[PDB]
Amino acid sequence: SNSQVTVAVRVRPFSKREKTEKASQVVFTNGEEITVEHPDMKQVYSFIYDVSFWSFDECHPGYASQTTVYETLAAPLLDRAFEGYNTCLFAYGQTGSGKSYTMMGLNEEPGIIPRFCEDLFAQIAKKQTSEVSYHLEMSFFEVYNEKIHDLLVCKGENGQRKQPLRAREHPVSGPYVEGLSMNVVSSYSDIQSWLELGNKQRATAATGMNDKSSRSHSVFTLVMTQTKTEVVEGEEHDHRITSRINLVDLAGSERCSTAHSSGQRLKEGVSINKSLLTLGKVISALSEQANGKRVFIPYRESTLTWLLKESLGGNSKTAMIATVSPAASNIEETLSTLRYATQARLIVNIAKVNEDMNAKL
Amino acid sequence: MRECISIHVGQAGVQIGNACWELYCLEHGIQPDGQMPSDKTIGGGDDSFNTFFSETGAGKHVPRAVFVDLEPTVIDEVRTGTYRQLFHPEQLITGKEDAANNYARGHYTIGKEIIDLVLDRIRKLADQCTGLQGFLVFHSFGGGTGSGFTSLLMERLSVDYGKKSKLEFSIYPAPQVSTAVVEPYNSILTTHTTLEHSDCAFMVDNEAIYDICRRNLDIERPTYTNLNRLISQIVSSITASLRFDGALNVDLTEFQTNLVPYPRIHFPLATYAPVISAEKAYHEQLSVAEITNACFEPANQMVKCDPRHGKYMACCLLYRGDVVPKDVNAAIATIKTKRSIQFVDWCPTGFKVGINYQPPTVVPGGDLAKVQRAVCMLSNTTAIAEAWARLDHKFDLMYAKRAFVHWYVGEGMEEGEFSEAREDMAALEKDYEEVGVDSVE
Amino acid sequence: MREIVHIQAGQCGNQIGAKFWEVISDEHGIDPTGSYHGDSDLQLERINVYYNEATGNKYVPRAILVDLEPGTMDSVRSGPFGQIFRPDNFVFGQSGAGNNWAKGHYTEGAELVDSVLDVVRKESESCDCLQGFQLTHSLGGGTGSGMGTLLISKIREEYPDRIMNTFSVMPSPKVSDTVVEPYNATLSVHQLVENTDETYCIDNEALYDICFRTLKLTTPTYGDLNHLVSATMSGVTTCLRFPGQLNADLRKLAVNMVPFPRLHFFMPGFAPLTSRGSQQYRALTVPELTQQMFDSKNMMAACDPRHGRYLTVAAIFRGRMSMKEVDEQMLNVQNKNSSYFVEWIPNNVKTAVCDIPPRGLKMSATFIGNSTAIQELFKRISEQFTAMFRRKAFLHWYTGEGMDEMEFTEAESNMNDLVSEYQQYQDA
Ligand SMILES: CC(=O)O[C@H]1C(=O)[C@@]2(C)[C@H]([C@H](OC(=O)c3ccccc3)[C@]3(O)C[C@H](OC(=O)[C@H](O)[C@@H](NC(=O)c4ccccc4)c4ccccc4)C(C)=C1C3(C)C)[C@]1(OC(C)=O)CO[C@@H]1C[C@@H]2O
Ligand SMILES: Nc1nc2c(ncn2[C@@H]2O[C@H](COP(=O)(O)OP(=O)(O)OP(=O)(O)O)[C@@H](O)[C@H]2O)c(=O)[nH]1
Ligand SMILES: Nc1nc2c(ncn2[C@@H]2O[C@H](COP(=O)(O)OP(=O)(O)O)[C@@H](O)[C@H]2O)c(=O)[nH]1
Ligand SMILES: Nc1ncnc2c1ncn2[C@@H]1O[C@H](COP(=O)(O)OP(=O)(O)O)[C@@H](O)[C@H]1O
Ligand SMILES: [Mg+2]
Repeated sequence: SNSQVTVAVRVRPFSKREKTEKASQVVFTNGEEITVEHPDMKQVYSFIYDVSFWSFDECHPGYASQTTVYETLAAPLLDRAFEGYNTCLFAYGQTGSGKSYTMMGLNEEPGIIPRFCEDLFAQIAKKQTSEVSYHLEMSFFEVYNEKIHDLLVCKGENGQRKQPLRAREHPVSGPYVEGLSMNVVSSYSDIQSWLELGNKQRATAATGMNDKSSRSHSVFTLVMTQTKTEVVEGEEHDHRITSRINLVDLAGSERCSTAHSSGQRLKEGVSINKSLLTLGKVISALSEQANGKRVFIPYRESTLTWLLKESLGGNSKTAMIATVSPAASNIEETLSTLRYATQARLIVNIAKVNEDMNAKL
Repeated sequence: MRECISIHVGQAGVQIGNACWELYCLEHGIQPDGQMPSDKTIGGGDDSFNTFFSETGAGKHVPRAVFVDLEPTVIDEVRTGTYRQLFHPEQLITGKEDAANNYARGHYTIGKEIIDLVLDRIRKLADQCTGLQGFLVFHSFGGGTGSGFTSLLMERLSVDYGKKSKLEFSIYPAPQVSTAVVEPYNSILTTHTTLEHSDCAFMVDNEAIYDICRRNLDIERPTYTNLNRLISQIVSSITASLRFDGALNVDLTEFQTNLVPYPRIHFPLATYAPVISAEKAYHEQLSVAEITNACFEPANQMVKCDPRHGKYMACCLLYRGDVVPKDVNAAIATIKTKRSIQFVDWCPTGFKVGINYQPPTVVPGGDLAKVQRAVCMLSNTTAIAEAWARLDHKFDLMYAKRAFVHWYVGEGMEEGEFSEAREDMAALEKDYEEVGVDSVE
Repeated sequence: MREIVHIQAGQCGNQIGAKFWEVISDEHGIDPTGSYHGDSDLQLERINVYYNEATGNKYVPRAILVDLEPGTMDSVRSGPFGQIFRPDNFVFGQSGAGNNWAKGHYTEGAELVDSVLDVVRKESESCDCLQGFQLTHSLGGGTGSGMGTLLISKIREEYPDRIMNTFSVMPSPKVSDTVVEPYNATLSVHQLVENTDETYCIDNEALYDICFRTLKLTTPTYGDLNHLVSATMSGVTTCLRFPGQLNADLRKLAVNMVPFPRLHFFMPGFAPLTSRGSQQYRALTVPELTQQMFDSKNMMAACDPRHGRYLTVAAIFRGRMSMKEVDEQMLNVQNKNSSYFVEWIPNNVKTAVCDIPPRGLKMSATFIGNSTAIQELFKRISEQFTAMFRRKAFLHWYTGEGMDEMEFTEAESNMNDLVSEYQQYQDA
């Protein structure tokens, strides 16, 4: 009755725009270990993560392409979703590190999401018999200044409208959102339409980084219902099974302070960073909850956690991936991620006190 | 000319500066209303010197200082005390709200909209100065204003002015005592920037001055006014070479030259001769040798840091009053004979010396006494590593639980700007461990 | 300058605030005509933390009163310090809640919170730089919980960056003056811990013990209990109104005493309290106060601290005293009673000093302390509440005004999780 986290990373290769400027590499790897050495050569930070995807050079062994990321991270979530467990995956990286090529991909080189979804539908159409049935609903909502909004709804023919969606704690099924749409999906051609209808209504803005910078966390839920139980003295199911998958896109930890932000752009970096802090606290609590230490897991300080009390915790399986850049111009942007994902310390200098000895009659 | 600018930040800053400018106005025969009857009688002399007090035409005298707190209750006590008529009315009460004992406000969300006026006033004071310069920032760690505003001002003065001397005479936190609980985070975050943009930061520790006050002057129930006068005497001993005459003068550049070997080890300590009360002003010769022995005697250091557990890398000694240099030399050799005072192999020279013929002064309402001579020592030692690591541990106990962060992310500070500073102090804890190693072939 | 509003709700708030103003007016030297007759210029350098100004050198408070149904409206008006209050700010309604959180949150309070928020805005926008807001309401009752929490939930939406400081009278363990205390208190705490920065949990049995044991008073009425709560209210802001050697403010307390946000339920206290005869044998120094602050009985919150650990402590002082004596005594406390404090913080006490004391004393103090002991209170309710919820005792009155069981369960599982968040740190 344990859990896992399985933090990982992804070092992109140079873009041509950054490869013609002869930008200096600042990120090397030694198999599992990763390191970051400045161009000044006075300090060297070295980190260790459970997984390391090295996508710099096609010649290097241990090359972690898109399919490698799939088979290494996303398929166990698929398995536990079949085994009646809920799953939650996270994607992080500040703007320019290419989260999108890791999650979604390109129409010639896919990402995680569509591979995951097509393996889903193939496994369904394989196990689909007369006895068993599989039913899928989805949803795609966001978080913005700790307020909840739905991206899937078509906006009313109206002015600027902040939505009345608020949370509620059912005593048994757990937390949920009051009034959230739940549309049904059969083949991926539909889910792509729904996601692309969603993203356009997302909260974004321009900054010193780029015109395209997200400013609102995104949660994409897939609820999968298995119906196999059937009664022998009469047509009735003694029970069904429900699994909640939750793939999540995070905002970048803006340093509002160095961006000379002011106003509504300063009221976001204060909320974003708060949610990220609560998320880090929660995951560092879970990693200890796997080691038998009884502690508290503050799912309440942030909506992004409160909606996920059931998924992140219990007989479930979280997951993460973090995109970085190896350029020596995005160093402070990058190392933060490497220091934000320091949740792979599970056997690092634990003490010991045991008193039970030689129990007998 | 030979002129300085004195900046103060926070309640600690103003409460040091009030004593400092009291002392300065007392030394030059100045009254609180800027005027001089002393020059009106003498009819000559530069006594109200142009180094600190500028001069208008009506005989008045105007300080070369401002101070800001974002906390009006202090400055408005200057605008209603004995010294309301001296200063320029531009004491920056921008204190529509405090900086909440955090660094994020002082550095970015409540320092914005204030700093520009301070830069304008600093330019106005610099243009009045036709020569030497140097900023004396009197600020405080832990506190939010004295940290944030100091950082935001020093990173801008390293931009606009650059190649000048900048010296921070700040209050280190005590390891046991403290009047706060968010002290270490703010201290570390200040260090992260003031290791770069400053040139030499003299530190003090209020617990040390408490022990010095009860042990020597026989004062059981002090107040901060009894401490800030000792600190003003420290500063006066620093600046007598610039204001007044003497055999060997030490300009501000020499302090940052001779005591800062490497650019990152510029956090020295300071002390004085406060074994000197009025009743014990008698019963004691107060020579030069005795004081040079006392300045290295622990329990008289103004920072609780046992140096015998470490080493000295440089020292400067600034004497006031009647001193004959052969006594100074006998005293220095008496220390170099001793073995409980370790020096590094690469600084056998060791000491700088400065002498000034003017003795100290005696504030009415003072716990000290009248002396024909007095001393100020300024040393750079490795032992302050032990003074950093404590604040390096407290942090690491608390940040592991991520306490006290939500107030600081509430005002733009990232989660990851902490670890970027903690590792900087980890480096500075190494660059005090490699400097104290003896060379080998 | 920094400025405060004072919302004042219920049969406890509308009685506390009169006593609070009859205390501050004596501090700033104001008489019930609003005029000034003081002797020190310091009283009017910083009077604007609370009072506004009228034409003829009168001063009028920024007091808002919300449910002064005529029994209390008249009780304040037909009183000594009732003339000064702004009549347009004496808001009221009719057909009160009747010890019902719903009738004060959903149905009647919803009709009136607009008119109240209008006065709030009209008073705020006159201020130069708002620092925060106050409130003094009863829990367990209907209006002080309902309307207070409603106004909080709306004010923090309009004015999120600013402070909101609710000084609340929580229920007593033994002698309950209302049988619907648990439902209302739970439903209010569900809305306070989310939408508040700091609140100071007063309880009446502790004040009765304080007035019978320490002051040796044989006829303690409610006005004498309020006479204490007001001293605390004033001792919290002496650093903001008057000067000192090390100033402070509400934001500093809310920063240093709220390590995590949900752990902002506090235990106040105030020294030196003594009998009228036994003042001839007590030395008035700092260690006497510091002893009388960390005692288990000066606690206004009815929670023995020694059963748990103090996460954080704040001590405000008033008078011409030292700073070394303060720090030394607080370090001695941090070092002797180490188990009663926390280890993952090395310093758990801060200080603030004002150099201008109270009108009749030489040197006083005020104590704030966050402890793991206060969970006891929210444990009691969580034992009183659920037993009433299973068999649905007082439930129909709360459904009949537009609610459901779900909300109540939310409130229960936001209290118990917080009790767990406290109990996490008291073992070792
Ligand atoms: C000879 C003498 O010193 O009279 C004292 C007195 O005897 C004592 C007992 C006073 C007295 O306090 C009480 O009698 C009392 C009754 C019920 C509940 C609480 C107190 C005193 O009434 C209370 C009053 O204290 C104050 O006035 C403070 O300023 C207090 N304000 C008021 O009490 C007040 C009440 C109504 C109208 C105007 C002012 C205060 C202090 C700080 C912040 C807010 C308020 C004082 C000095 C005394 C008397 C008058 C006997 C004490 O008062 C306080 C609150 O500390 C009780 O213990 C102190 C110690 C004083 O010695
Ligand atoms: N030496 C000395 N230190 C003081 C004095 N007054 C306050 N301090 C120091 O100030 C620190 C408290 O924070 P401050 O530096 O005062 O911060 P502030 O001036 O109030 O400005 P804010 O942080 O915005 O509130 C403590 O560590 C004290 O040691 C003083 O008179 N003399
Ligand atoms: N300290 C104090 N508490 C009071 C006073 N009057 C009422 N209370 C408390 O307030 C509670 C009743 O709340 P009440 O104001 O009648 O409910 P409401 O009218 O709906 O706001 C009781 O538990 C009392 O202990 C008072 O004058 N002083
Ligand atoms: N493994 C990879 N190989 C090649 N290019 C990559 C890889 N990962 C990311 N990229 C590049 O990064 C770009 C995406 O960055 P972008 O998605 O705009 O950043 P963000 O994900 O922060 O929005 C893509 O155009 C892609 O070419
Ligand atoms: Mg301050």
